Amino acid sequence: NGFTHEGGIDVVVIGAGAGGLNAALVLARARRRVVLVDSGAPRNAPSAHMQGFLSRDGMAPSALLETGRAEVSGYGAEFIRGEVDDVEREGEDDAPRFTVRLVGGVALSTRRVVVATGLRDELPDIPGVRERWGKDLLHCPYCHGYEVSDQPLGVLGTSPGAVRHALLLRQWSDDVVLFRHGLELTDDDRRALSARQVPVIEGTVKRLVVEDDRLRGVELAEDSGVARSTVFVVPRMVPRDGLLTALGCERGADGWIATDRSGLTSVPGVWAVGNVVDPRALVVSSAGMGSAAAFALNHQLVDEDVASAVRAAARTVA
Amino acid sequence: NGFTHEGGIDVVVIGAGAGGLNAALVLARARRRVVLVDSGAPRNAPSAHMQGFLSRDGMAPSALLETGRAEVSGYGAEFIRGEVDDVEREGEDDAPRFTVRLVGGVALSTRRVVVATGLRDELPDIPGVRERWGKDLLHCPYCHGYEVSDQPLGVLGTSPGAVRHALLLRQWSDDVVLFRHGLELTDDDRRALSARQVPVIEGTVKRLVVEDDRLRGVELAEDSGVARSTVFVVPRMVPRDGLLTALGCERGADGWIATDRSGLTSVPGVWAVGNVVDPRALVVSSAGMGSAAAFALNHQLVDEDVASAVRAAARTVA
Ligand SMILES: Cc1cc2nc3c(=O)[nH]c(=O)nc-3n(C[C@H](O)[C@H](O)[C@H](O)COP(=O)(O)OP(=O)(O)OC[C@H]3O[C@@H](n4cnc5c(N)ncnc54)[C@H](O)[C@@H]3O)c2cc1C
Ligand SMILES: Cc1cc2nc3c(=O)[nH]c(=O)nc-3n(C[C@H](O)[C@H](O)[C@H](O)COP(=O)(O)OP(=O)(O)OC[C@H]3O[C@@H](n4cnc5c(N)ncnc54)[C@H](O)[C@@H]3O)c2cc1C
Ligand SMILES: *SC[C@H](NC(=O)CC[C@H](N)C(=O)O)C(=O)NCC(=O)O
Ligand SMILES: *SC[C@H](NC(=O)CC[C@H](N)C(=O)O)C(=O)NCC(=O)O
Ligand SMILES: [Cl-]
Ligand SMILES: [Cl-]
Repeated sequence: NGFTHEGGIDVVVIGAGAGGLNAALVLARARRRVVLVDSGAPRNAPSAHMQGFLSRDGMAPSALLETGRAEVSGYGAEFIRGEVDDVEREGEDDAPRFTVRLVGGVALSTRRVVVATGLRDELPDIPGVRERWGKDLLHCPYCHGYEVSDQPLGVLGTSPGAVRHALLLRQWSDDVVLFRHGLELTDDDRRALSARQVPVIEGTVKRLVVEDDRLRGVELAEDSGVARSTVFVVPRMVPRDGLLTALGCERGADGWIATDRSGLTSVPGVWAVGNVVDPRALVVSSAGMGSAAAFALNHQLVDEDVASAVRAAARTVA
Repeated sequence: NGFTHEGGIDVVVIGAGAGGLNAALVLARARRRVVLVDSGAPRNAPSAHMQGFLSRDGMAPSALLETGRAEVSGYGAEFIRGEVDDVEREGEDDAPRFTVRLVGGVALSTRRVVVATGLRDELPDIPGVRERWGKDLLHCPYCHGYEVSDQPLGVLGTSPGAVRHALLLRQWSDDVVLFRHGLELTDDDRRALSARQVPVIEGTVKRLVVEDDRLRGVELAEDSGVARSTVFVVPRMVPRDGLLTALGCERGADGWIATDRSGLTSVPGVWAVGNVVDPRALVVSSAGMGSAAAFALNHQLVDEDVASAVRAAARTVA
């Protein structure tokens, strides 16, 4: 059935976005035997160009990943395109080991695991939203705001974060409208929206209006329409942390898997980096936390390597 | 005397390494008015190529910075090559303002400050060390280890971290020697070094031996020599955090300026990113924390923008 190497696998990195790739890069350069398993679904694949990553502003996501994979494979790390559906812990707390199992039946044994599986954007079920996602139905103002500066922007009231999102988007345009969509607004919400001059249009949103492959506006329940060039939503962002939960990784009060500042979880030998633990992590921040995880992980592997060697030398004792 | 802009300056970024540059990149894309002040001394300038930064593995540090500066200036952020010698806080906790003063007398007023000033490596005063720093007298095994794989490596006993450093370097070569240099070793140190087969050579290190522009070895007090291709040290790493201390930023128990996970210090409106707060932050991690700081800083500026607008609308009240 399974995948083996005679020296033994040191780290399995689950997910090869920027988080997993930068973790693997540092670990492979540290002469650790790394296998990456990745299902091929980068969160920002719908957007043609990524922005805000130092020295790679405007780079295509596919190009970042192609370049990164080439770097990582050049150091001898191995890639599998597949889906991990189980990780099981073995051994003592001071010498962790894991079995990683893929859909289809392939399994690997490893000393450590880095989970870098990202998050899923659950979008509102409104006609046009799926089709335009990543083009002109968007979420992230840091990713897209500059590119739609001063344009007529809309925000759909499909999430409790919609009011704050409209106020945030006013930093990029003086023409921002909130489609309330029956969202409950507080007195503070209304005062803030009025003060920042964001109109609130009442009514159930029926569909996004798309003509000649571009968004033209938003249609309301009884056929009224409002022209917009770009519409924003706050999706329900769900981290792909099922493997971490199954391992017994503790969650913080906020509901996300808890980590220290290197990404180490409550389960010994298990690191987590990127959107799976931080919904605010842009691509370069995910890469940054991958590097930090690799730094800490290798350091602690050395501590185990030393402790095991000391143990063995004291057993044989000359 | 000073530097002004009629719209007002939103952020001054002090230091334009990867940390400051990626902070400025995101902030300028958020249409905030940014001025960077940088003294032109990147910590890794002595090393011809940087390693381990996703998609830029092997890039010259000067090329990373040139590319980054071009991106940032393209969005309208402004650069000054100079040295900030004072930052003074003004206004209330809920509407911070700062005066940034440069050596020479130029001053700027700004709403926020990001300190990304790095750290200084204080090296041992041994002949040859200064000359070979960044070439074949090195510190960072993640940065340099791969490039000297399997070579005869030395470690100088000039720091309390030297023993752990030798044990770490054994991950990259089976030929690693510790020059004790009168460093006090514990029984645990000796057991660990023996178990990982790192010889400990006794004697005061006199000089690094350099011939034809390459390190050849280490000479001891009474003219004995040991041939090595590369020598490592653990410098005393001193963060350039004087401006943060003067602002009243709290230090953690570890002695470094305390931050939340976005880099926000205990002083409202003051962020800190990179080596100035984290001695383990490699280049991509510094860039990552710059982005995270920008995200948080802009968010809180919006909160202030909204609160001020609500305040003003309630004053005039129609
Ligand atoms: C439309 C859009 C546009 C964006 N634009 C930008 C931008 O311009 N700039 C920017 O900085 N950020 C942008 N972002 C944010 C960006 O998507 C994230 O910062 C980034 O994807 C997080 O990196 P990551 O490595 O954590 O996860 P990802 O990049 O999502 O990678 C996770 C990987 O894990 C894999 N995976 C998941 N589960 C499994 C499993 N069980 N087994 C194996 N593999 C698995 C997935 O296939 C995926 O390849 C954008 C996001 C969206 C939605
Ligand atoms: C020899 C060597 C080799 C290395 N190789 C690598 C490598 O291959 N890969 C890697 O990832 N990392 C490497 N590193 C680590 C790397 O140096 C750091 O990760 C990185 O420099 C941290 O970025 P930063 O933005 O925090 O600080 P820096 O890059 O040091 O930038 C700080 C900037 O602040 C400026 N500054 C300081 N004080 C002031 C002031 N008062 N006013 C104005 N400006 C100021 C400085 O001039 C400087 O330009 C290496 C380090 C060394 C010493
Ligand atoms: S471009 C940023 C998107 N939204 C926000 O910044 C507002 C929400 C904040 N997270 C908040 O404080 O609630 C976003 O989340 N982008 C991040 C990403 O990973 O795409
Ligand atoms: S390449 C890493 C250098 N040293 C270490 O990793 C060992 C010391 C650790 N910080 C520790 O746990 O004590 C180093 O610090 N590199 C980081 C850098 O910023 O260059
Ligand atoms: Cl928001
Ligand atoms: Cl060390």
